[PDB]
Amino acid sequence: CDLPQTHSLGSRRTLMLLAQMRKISLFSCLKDRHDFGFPQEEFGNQFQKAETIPVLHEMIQQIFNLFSTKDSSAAWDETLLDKFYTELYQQLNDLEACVIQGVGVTETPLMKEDSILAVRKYFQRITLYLKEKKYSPCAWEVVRAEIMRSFSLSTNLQESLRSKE
Amino acid sequence: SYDSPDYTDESCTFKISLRNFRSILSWELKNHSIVPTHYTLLYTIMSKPEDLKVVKNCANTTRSFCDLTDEWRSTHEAYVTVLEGFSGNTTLFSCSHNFWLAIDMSFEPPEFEIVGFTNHINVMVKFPSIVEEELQFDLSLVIEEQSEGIVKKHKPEIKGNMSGNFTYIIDKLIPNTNYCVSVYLEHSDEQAVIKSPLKCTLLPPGQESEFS
Repeated sequence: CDLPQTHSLGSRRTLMLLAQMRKISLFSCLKDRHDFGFPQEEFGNQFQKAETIPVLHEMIQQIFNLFSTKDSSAAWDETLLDKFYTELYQQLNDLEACVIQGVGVTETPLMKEDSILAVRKYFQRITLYLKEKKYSPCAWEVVRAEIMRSFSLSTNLQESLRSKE
Repeated sequence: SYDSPDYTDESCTFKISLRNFRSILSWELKNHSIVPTHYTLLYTIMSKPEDLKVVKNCANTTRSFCDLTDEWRSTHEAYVTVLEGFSGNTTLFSCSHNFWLAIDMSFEPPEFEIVGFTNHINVMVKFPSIVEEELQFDLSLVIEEQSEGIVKKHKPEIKGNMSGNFTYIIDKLIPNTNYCVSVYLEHSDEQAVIKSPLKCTLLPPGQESEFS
């Protein structure tokens, strides 16, 4: 379990992988774009120290499953996706480590499941978006954009230690 | 003559330069026929390409560079850059790019010095006078050590070492070693090798006459 805040290359690496798999700029897709409604409430609020770990773990599960589809594998770069799956698995192992050990990670009430359910629902909206746009390139960029914006600020609890007021 | 014709007009080359934690972006374009005398810069987050936020002062201006300070606060994302090349009364071209604040961060403007002693190197990088507690940047600084041809790199802890002058001492060397130091950073990978002007200092050359 990652108790001390020495260093972290997890999220850092994901920012690169998803950027390398990018096809075009978001401005080029100013048409088929919309807000997916990323719930920051069950991410940046309440959960701060390891409490969001179970959420992140199950969140990556959705990401992995979503990208591991035959659709995404043929839309993105299979070679880069390989690294994506590897890093995702690494992050999964890094996150569940605290869940396996007797650390206060799953001591939270039903609210811990609420965040997971919210994530699944949020991701489900993305599944419908892909179907509506018939898995078009512009749609993928928007999807990748949201997943990127959500995942980057997923570990935000251990990064945004600027304002304590 | 190969590939497609060279478009010596629609260049749309974007370059970002970090001048003391200040994000300054510049647009580079060529003037094949029409010469645009005014440009407008807009930006937004990649999350949702809708809120096209225009930059004050950098709108329909004669400047080729835009200096930001608190506009780019989404360090945990990549601000999309769109260039509106206005030519008189009509827009000529518009291109879009993206830059991750946790991948590039082209640093170079900060002044750096390197004093050479009898057997050690006294590196002194002058960074902006800012308290780390007031900032939230995730990046590591690497000091390149080119000692008499030997290309080495030192990446120490920047936790409270960037707020002022970075004092680094390189030892385990021999006399007469001209060393070139470069100040660059690393993020997710070492692909952000923003090598600054490699200054070469020569410490006391012990190449004198060999006696008993």
